[PDB]
Amino acid sequence: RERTVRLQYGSRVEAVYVLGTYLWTDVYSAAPAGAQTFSLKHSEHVWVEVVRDGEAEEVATNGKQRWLLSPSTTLRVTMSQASTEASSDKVTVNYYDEEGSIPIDQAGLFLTAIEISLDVNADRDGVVEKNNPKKASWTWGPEGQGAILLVNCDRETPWLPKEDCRDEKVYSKEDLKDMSQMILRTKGPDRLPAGYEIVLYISMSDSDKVGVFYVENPFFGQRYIHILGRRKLYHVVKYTGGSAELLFFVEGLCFPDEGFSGLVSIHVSLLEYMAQDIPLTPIFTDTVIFRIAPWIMTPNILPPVSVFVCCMKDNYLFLKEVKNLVEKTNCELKVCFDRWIQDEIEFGYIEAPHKGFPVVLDSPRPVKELLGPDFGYVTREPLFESVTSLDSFGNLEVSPPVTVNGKTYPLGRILIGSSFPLSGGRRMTKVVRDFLKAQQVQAPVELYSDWLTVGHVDEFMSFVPIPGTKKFLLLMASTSACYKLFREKQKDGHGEAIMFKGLGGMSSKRITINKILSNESLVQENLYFQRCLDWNRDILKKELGLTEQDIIDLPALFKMDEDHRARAFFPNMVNMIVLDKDLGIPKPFGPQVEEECCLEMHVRGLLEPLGLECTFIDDISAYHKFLGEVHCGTNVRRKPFTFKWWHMVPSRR
Amino acid sequence: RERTVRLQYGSRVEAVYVLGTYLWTDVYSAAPAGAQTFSLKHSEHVWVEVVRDGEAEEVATNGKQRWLLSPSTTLRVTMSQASTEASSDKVTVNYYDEEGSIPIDQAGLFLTAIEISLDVNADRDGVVEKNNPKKASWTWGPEGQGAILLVNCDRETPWLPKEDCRDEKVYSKEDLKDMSQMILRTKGPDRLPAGYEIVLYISMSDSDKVGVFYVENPFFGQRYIHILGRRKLYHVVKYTGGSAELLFFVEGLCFPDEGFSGLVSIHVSLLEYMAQDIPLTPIFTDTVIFRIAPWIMTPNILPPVSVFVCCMKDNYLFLKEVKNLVEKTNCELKVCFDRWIQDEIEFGYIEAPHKGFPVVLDSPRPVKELLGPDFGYVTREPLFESVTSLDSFGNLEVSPPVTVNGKTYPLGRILIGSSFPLSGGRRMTKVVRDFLKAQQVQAPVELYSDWLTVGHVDEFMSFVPIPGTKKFLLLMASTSACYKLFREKQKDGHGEAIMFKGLGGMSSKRITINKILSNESLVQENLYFQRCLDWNRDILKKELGLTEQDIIDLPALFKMDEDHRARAFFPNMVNMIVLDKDLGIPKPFGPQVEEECCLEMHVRGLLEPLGLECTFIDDISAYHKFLGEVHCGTNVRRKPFTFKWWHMVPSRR
Ligand SMILES: [Ca+2]
Ligand SMILES: [Ca+2]
Ligand SMILES: [Ca+2]
Ligand SMILES: [Ca+2]
Ligand SMILES: [Ca+2]
Ligand SMILES: [Ca+2]
Ligand SMILES: [Ca+2]
Ligand SMILES: [Ca+2]
Ligand SMILES: [Ca+2]
Ligand SMILES: [Ca+2]
Repeated sequence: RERTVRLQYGSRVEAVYVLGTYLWTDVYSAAPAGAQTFSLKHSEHVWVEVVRDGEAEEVATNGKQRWLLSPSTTLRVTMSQASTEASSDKVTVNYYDEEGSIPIDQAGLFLTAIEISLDVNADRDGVVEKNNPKKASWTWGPEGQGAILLVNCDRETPWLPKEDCRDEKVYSKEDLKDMSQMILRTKGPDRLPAGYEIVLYISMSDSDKVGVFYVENPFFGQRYIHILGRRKLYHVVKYTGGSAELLFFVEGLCFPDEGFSGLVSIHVSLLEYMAQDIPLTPIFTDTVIFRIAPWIMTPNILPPVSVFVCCMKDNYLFLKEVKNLVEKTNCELKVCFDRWIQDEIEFGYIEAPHKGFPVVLDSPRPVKELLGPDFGYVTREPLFESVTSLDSFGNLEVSPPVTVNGKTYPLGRILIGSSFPLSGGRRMTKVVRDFLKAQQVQAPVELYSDWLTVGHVDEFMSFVPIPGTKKFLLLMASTSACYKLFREKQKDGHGEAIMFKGLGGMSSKRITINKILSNESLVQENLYFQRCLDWNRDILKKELGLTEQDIIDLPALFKMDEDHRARAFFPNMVNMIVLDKDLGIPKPFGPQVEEECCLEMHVRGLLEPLGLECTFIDDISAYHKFLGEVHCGTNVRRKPFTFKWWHMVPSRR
Repeated sequence: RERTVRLQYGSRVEAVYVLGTYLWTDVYSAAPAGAQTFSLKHSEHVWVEVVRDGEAEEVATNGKQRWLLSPSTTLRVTMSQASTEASSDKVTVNYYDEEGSIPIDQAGLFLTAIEISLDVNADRDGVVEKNNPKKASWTWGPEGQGAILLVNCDRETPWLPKEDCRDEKVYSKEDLKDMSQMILRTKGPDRLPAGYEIVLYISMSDSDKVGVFYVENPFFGQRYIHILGRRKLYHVVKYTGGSAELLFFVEGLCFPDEGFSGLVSIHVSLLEYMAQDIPLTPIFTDTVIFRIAPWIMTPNILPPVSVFVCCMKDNYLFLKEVKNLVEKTNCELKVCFDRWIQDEIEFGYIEAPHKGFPVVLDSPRPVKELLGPDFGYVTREPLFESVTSLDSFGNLEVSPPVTVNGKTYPLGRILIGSSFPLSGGRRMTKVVRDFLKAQQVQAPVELYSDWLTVGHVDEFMSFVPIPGTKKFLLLMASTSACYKLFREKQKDGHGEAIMFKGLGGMSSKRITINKILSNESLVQENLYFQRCLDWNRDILKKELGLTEQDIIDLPALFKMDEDHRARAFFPNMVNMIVLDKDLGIPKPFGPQVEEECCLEMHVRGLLEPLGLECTFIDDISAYHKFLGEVHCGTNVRRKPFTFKWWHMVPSRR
């Protein structure tokens, strides 16, 4: 960076020189009228070139050399080391007229060199390198560069209800571990010359996206000063001489969203005092950029950590069977004593090179009771648009990593259910959709859920890993598979086999395979629902790059309501608890053949050959009947992907 | 694209097949209970594969071959040509049980194949190619692809005041020439099968960004039907059999802006009727994308077309000298009988492969009187923020094409004046700044103008081409050059030479070189203004990739007001009319030495050796005095860049 500093006619110029720049210096304007030639002297640590019409020539500390005065003959002035108290750094120019070799005038430039660098960890290793030349840019990918910031959305101490970033204060040094480091490094003499100050600042726009703290250690203990952030746009830095560092800690306050890309900037400037009533002149400015880390969902293929379960205290079979299942694994079971754990919350995570933690997304209106140390919270509330069943998080899921026609999605793709574009049907609120899209690294896909009364993708589809491989299966509800199976059992002499055996509230109904197969309107409804499933099958195959070999169909059956929307006839087996090879599967209560449920045996026959272990879990017996509704919920918290989100290269927006 | 179509148990399935897709067909669900094997027949133009667990085998039209019935044994069905009236396209499956070789049941699939393609000119040659595989994407650069749309902002007929895009109507066939073509191409039999329709549609969001028209030729003359746009989100297409094309014309309604990237989409779907009260199922969907062309500024290096001039009818010297200047060139002179032509308007342009026209940007509040055929209009009005002098377009300029540290800016970079970040000073309104940034291809740079009372970049800087080369110069106002010159003339014995000779309203002042040089406070003010100029010099060198060899300094002088802001002491020569080698330069009225203005002679000495021809133009004599204000204005309308904006690759936003 070249900077203009002119000698001044009949006076001496004093200037601060910032290392990493160089000066071009006009000596002509300061020459007396009628002066012919000039010479120069300079000190040891100042390098001086005389530049004539672009041609540069190095000059000694004291020579006698003279050059013709011309507007096109100038100096280039460079310094490679900061000034100390022992320094006198200067360039002096002598002027001469045509008569005589004694100078008729002198103009000079007295310099104080300092180093100023605002440094961050741009190379993403967790340590703050000195002046990364890429620190002012942010690039995606394995070779990409630039610093990363976490939204500090967890809560360090329980005393306050709100997340850490909702205020301007830091109470606890544990909070600093969530924050990115930024160091202002300087080198120079005991003080800045008269008329200069160093100032850190941010734009008004970024002031609700960040906060920046400095740690002081006064007499009675450590304290945390908020120097940039909400309603503080600048901070005058206290300068210390010699080689010095000021350590700052930076927190993000906001996730990327509609209208906010996630990028924020922080600046430091050296300012020069001109006079009262006149603005200070930025002499030098250094900038760093941060990208705020996106919220990321976890697919069923990722290792389970904790199984969260909600049910009534007296549903004993459910609790017993869920505990049994989890005991086969290394997971924690967490129980709360009705679908809210599935519908109101989605467990995501955030990650930066220095730290990461799980973060809950809260569905639009006691889930804020999950907020705690290294467990974060985020929510979006529609300001205008009304919430529908499609805003519930049974309608929010995510695929395993996929490659679709050469395009890699290393974090998978978010899936949310919707209605056809021209249908006038339900759709998840724009505010939530906009939020998921803005995270960018999960590239969301809309499926068709609005044929279902509740309207959730988890009613019809799920993913499971294939044990001992890197692969996975798509599981789809299928009415055609159910009808095929029941027609086979009927042919085999089982048509009088009864559904829902043991649910006392259903006994008067006596539902049999025969009764199901002879219900003509139910057949037509389910043919239509199969068309709805197949439409989804096609979009999943297209957008996930799946073939028929990647899909397994589980028998399912639905009843139609007055809106021509589907609800489960028997419990939907596809929405299941997936812990690696072990699957909690809702107990279907299907027709008994030889004292085994034919739906259970059929499902085992599909899954077991692949090394999957099935446990059927009964949530409905405590209610004595099944009306299409589920009274329990589970949500599995999983380990984050090994792949770092910042190594992705998302498509241009 | 693979699509799911199942045979139906005990019934025949009729389906439309869209060319470019293929069907995967379940034959198992339709088999009677207890059936063992199946065989198949198919017609001539239907290709059928039996796929067993992923392994595909082609099958004859009539063979006797039988396969085991399995859920994993399916059909793949493909057609390569559209159905005609002579077609019977079908696949029939026979089922058999273990006893006997006579079929016990039959299921079949009757197909009608059609071609549906929504086509645009994605390869940007002006003609609409058939089904460009990249038509649904938009990519920048020489190898980039996707269709381009103009904002149709001009006005075809004078009868209505507003721009063409402000309504839903097309009056004149000339209007269609501004529009991009889109063709829906189809092939098929006399009619679509029962229950199907084809529909064009757009999102609610895009509905204020586009309009789409169809030309009908009824009995009494050509008419224009608006089929998509404001308050019309879909249009049911009238289907014609055989090979058919429907030609549509697409207009943009809005420039890229804050919150609108410029990309819009149009879809066509084949929809299937299910039953009353149930939404129609999209069977097939095809999409095209358009990018709306940005508004682009023209730098002084581009060929002049028309010189627009505003002044009073009696300023005779001005008109005479401007006419003289323009007569040296091929330009039109257009005169309107006070700075509004410079301050209220900026002449830009828009371009698409099929057409381009100039477009005026109107500064925030009779410039709408420029609206006409192939002369467009656009404006931005702050909803809240107050307008200041910095919103005037003397504060809006653009550089010649530059390369800055390996990064090419083939259209140049927009330059607008501002104040220092921490100053609390004036800044151009956000709405206009956001608009310029959103055009993206001119990558705007803010300079420091707020040290000037009026606050415009054109007060201190301009660009000129260097004749006979591809290069250009930056011209900067310089107070140091003026002081050097005056001090030389004083030494030469000219100190009593007077400014403003011949302006009768200034005669009582008797301003001399001596009087100027001995005014101590004026010297200090101008040293400070030179620091303001030099700060700008440094930013221009950095952001335009310029060296000292690219810059010429023109003598200038300012007076300071109560706000510590500068106004011209004598007319600012840097703001000049540039027509290639010929320069209209405001007459400075400087000190006369040997009956020539020493400022004029000095400027000629700088410019003339480069092949530039200087004409000094006097706008102030008609006013008898100079107070720092200019009473005339000029704006030059230029030819667009040869480089196509779509060949640029702007940085990721
Ligand atoms: Ca590092
Ligand atoms: Ca806090
Ligand atoms: Ca925290
Ligand atoms: Ca924490
Ligand atoms: Ca979910
Ligand atoms: Ca073309
Ligand atoms: Ca119109
Ligand atoms: Ca038009
Ligand atoms: Ca036109
Ligand atoms: Ca302008």
